[PDB]
Amino acid sequence: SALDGLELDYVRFYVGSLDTARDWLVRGYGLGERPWATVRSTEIGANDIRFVFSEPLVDDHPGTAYVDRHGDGVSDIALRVTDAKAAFEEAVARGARPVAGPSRAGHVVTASIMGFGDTLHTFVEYPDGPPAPIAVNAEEPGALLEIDHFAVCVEHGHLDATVDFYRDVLGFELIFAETIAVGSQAMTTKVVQSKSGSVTFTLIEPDTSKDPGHIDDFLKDHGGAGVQHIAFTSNGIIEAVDVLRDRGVEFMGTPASYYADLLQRVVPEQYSVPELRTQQVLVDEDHDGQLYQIFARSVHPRNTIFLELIERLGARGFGSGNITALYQAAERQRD
Ligand SMILES: [Cl-]
Ligand SMILES: [Cl-]
Ligand SMILES: [Fe+3]
Repeated sequence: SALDGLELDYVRFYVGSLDTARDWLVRGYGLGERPWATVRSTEIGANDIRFVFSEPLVDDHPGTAYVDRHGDGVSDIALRVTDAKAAFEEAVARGARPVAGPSRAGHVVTASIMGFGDTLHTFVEYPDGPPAPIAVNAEEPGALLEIDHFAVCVEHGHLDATVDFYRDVLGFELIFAETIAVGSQAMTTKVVQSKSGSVTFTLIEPDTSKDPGHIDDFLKDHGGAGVQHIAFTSNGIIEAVDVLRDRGVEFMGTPASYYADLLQRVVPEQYSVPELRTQQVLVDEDHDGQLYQIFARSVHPRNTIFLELIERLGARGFGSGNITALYQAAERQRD
């Protein structure tokens, strides 16, 4: 019940240097910045996007154990609740494994449980509402408005246990389920979403009966399950990719063949094929509308986590055509 209304809050990274995040998102993507003797932290984001980047200042800190194992990565996906203690006690009664019991600081009551791999979920309760946006330009074309979802690579044979956790413990709903096969490789994608609709996790499981792919590379190079990419809803995906490209952001490629045969599959209503081809944006549709997605290259030293831009017209979930296309694009840039 305290869990029923949970909303996506901040995404905490552990990083070796706060300036790697600054150079990446602030200087590259144009996000704003808003900055315990064991951790140095800064906040980066805009509108509804809120990242906390923390670099440990001592070896005896969880962030040092993280960066050693994974490098820079997502270590905690915080969930805003109206009551952090009540949400904690309910989730633990449901099976959740506690990481930190409820404690109050100044403007937050927090309680952390474990999530996929070694990534935490902190329940966070604010006294007067969530912090204000770091920067605001929601009405600007190409603006990055919110985090639409997260992609999570899981070890083979751990997908259904991950799904059961978020559904049984956290009450998420299953909104997508398909096994994707491309060439001699295959995967299983199951997307779970909070009843509030703001917390969406696409769970990806490699198919070990096939040949290995970039899913298998991530799991091996990251060091287990973790966030593969983070998707930013964009106030117009053609303009968001255009501006980012002018700032030095490199995106994954999609051959011209994709756009030559596109109108026999879908007729994009918002954009033209030349626009889509130029920016390398992928389009799909379902019963309610169309969906546009694109992946940015990973700038991570291990080539693991990367970023996605998405714009929804009527499409409220995920399409199998974009999922298949987005796999190929990621498979072409790394494995
Ligand atoms: Cl709250
Ligand atoms: Cl990256
Ligand atoms: Fe995605």
